Formats: sequence, C-alpha cells, structure tokens
Amino acid sequence: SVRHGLTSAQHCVWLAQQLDPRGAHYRTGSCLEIDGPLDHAVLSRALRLTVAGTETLCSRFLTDEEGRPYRAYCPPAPVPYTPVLLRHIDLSGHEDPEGEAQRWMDRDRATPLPLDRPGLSSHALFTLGGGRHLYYLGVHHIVIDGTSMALFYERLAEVYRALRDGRAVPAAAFGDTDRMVAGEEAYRASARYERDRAYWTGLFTDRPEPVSLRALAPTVRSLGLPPERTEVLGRAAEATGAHWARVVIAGVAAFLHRTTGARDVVVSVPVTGRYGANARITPGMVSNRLPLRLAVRPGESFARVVETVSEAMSGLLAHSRFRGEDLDRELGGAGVSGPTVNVMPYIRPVDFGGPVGLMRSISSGPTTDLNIVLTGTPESGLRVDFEGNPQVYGGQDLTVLQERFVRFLAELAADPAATVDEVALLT
Ligand SMILES: *CCCCNC(=O)[C@H](C)N
Ligand SMILES: [Cl-]
Repeated sequence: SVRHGLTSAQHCVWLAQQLDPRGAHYRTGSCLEIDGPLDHAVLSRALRLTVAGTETLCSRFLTDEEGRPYRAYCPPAPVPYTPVLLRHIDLSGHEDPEGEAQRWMDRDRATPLPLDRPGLSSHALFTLGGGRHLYYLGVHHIVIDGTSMALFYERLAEVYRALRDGRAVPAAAFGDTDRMVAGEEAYRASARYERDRAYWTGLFTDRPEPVSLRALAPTVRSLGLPPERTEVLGRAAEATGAHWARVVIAGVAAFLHRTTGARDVVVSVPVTGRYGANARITPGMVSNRLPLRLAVRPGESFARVVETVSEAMSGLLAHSRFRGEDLDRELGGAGVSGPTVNVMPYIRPVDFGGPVGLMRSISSGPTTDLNIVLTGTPESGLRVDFEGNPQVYGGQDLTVLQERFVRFLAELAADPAATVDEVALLT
C-alpha cells in the first residue's frame, strides 16, 4: 500500500511514455556474451532470487487521484506478484545463432511493457553452440539504467555461483530507493538548485538549436574494434593526461567541427545521477543527461580540444544535479543537445564460476538524433554502437558514419599535437 516517490529520471520517462502510451520507445537492453556452458535450471532459480532482492525489478507504476505517478512494490510469489521468467532459447544447431539471437532481442525490444504490470523486464538465455551463451536483459528504462544493468549482472552471477557450489546464497547488498529519492528532494529544496539553474541557463542564453549530421527507439549499428585499433586511445590519454573517455568526447567534438565547420559544437553527456554510497548501489533509473558546449577555434590542436573538453566537463560535473530535462523545459522548444556520447564505465567480466560474461549494449535509449555508445577499454578493445533515430538515419548510413568517425578518432589520437583543421577527414 506504500506509495513510493519516483526519481527525477523516472518522472522524466513516465511523462515521455504518456506521449505515446502504447509505444515501446523506452524499451532498452543489453546482454552478456558468455564463453562457456550455464545450467538454465539453476540460472532460472538464480534469476528468481535476484529479482526478489531487487526492488526496482519488482515495481509497477500507478497514478493517484490527482493523476500523479507513484511506484508500488510487488514481491514475487513464494496485489499482483512480480512474475519471473528466464527463457531458454537453444540456437545450437542454427546456421547463424548470433544473428537469430539479435533478431529475437530486437523483436522483444519492440514489445510494449505496460507500466501498471509489475516486473518490467524480459530475460532470455541463448545457447549459441560451441558451448557459448548469451544472456539478454530487456527492460523498461523507467526501472533500470546503465549502472543498474551492471549491478544486476553481478548479483545474478553471485547467486548462480552459490547455487552451483552448494554454498549458501550471500545476502544481497543493494541500497534503498526511498532514501535516494529523498536525497533528490533535498537537493531541489536547497540553495544549490538555484545556483545550478543559473549556471545552466546562463550557458545557453543564445539557445542553440540541436543539429544533426521526436525521440524514437534507435536503429543500432555496432562495430567491434580490437585492441590493435583501440590501444592508441590509451596512449593519447597517457600523453594528454586526460582520462580516455575525455579523449573520445574530444574526438566526437573534433569530428562534428571538421564535418560541419561549426565553431561551437554541442554533445550530450550522461552522468549516473548517483550521489553517495547508498545511491551508488541502488538498482533503478536515476541517470541524467547534460549538454557539453565546446568551442573549437581555428588552428587548435587535438590536445587543445581535449583541454577544452576538460574545462567544460569540470563545470558540468560541478552542477551535475540539475536535470537535463528541466534545463530544456526552461529554455523551451527542442531544448539543447547534441549526439549523446556514452562512454560506459569499466565493468569487470561477469564470473559465473568458470564461464565469463562480457557485457554489450543492445539499446541504450530512444533518441531524436544519435547516441554514440562505447563499451570496453582501450586495452581490451571496444564495441562502438551508433544508435540513430530511424527517421534521420538508415542502417547503412550509420555504418558509414561510424566507420568514418572511428578512422578520424584514431588519427587524432595517434598525434594529439596535430592541428585539427589540418587532419584529413576522409569520407
Ligand atoms: C529524461 C530521462 C529519460 C532519458 N534517459 C535516457 O534515455 C538515457 C540517456 N539513456
Ligand atoms: Cl541510462
């Protein structure tokens, strides 16, 4: 009967869903590529225990008498029970197991999940042959963000190992959503809110219109880059003294500048929206997206653009609690944004007690234009996903753009002292 408050991010998704109530545009997902055999019966039991201990995966969303949303907690069965289902799809024998799995996930992601039914996720274990497996985690964005996907996978594996070893299942170690929401409420009521509002509105008084090279589920094209191609990003990071994600952001900024010739470029950057220890370990949806405005002047080196990114990010991080969707509402119209550049944080390979799982993105969220999603590291290799609004980009277009970008990025990283407007951008 308890009516739980939504996080700001959840409020955002809720409002956006209302614009297209039967749509699936806020269906997101990821998967684990697993290099050895798993026991589906045991993993199915592990999923049940994992979900049972994950409040957000046992939640539904309802409206009160004033039409305002709230979250309701619905434990699984030993008031609706959260259902738990791990599908087993044996593609061992198929001509193209990987392709069939992708097709299955794409069709699942296209399936609407009504918010008033608890358990807003979809789970499938694929057998691919050669003993390889794929675990698909499909969710409604309102219950799970990128950070929480990692929290889920780690817990799932932990429970699976215990059930496999005969060991007692370790207690879950998640945080509390109500306290996380209370933290946001405290922020909104604080003096910092006013200061943040002033900071962000001040930066965009000219209200630059978003430029491309409504929010819809993306067409996704993925490019695998081995370490031979990606190590150079690490070397650029070492040389500039900037974290490699900053090098990538600078690369996107330079790419946009070189393509369009535009002085002032905007990219959008996600931040976790998690403040404090409790928030960091609470599965849910709290992520924020903020505009990074960058001036790329004539004759600047790539290293100089990295510095420009670092300066802008310092300000973004210092005012990161202000909601991106709030900034847009105040500026009006289409708001302010560029391609979303999402360099996912490091995730250790997921240990299933022998078999190891490597995470890859399936769909990070809907977009009005483009998301650029990276998983991996310079040393281990990268998966680069270009997620394009289907009314803007065709699949082939995204493939071409993504290869062009990675080539330019690699050239920049190979010599940060080079002048950006002298670096050849090849079509
Ligand atoms: C305003 C909150 C909904 C948008 N969030 C996302 O789609 C993130 C960036 N994946
Ligand atoms: Cl997210």
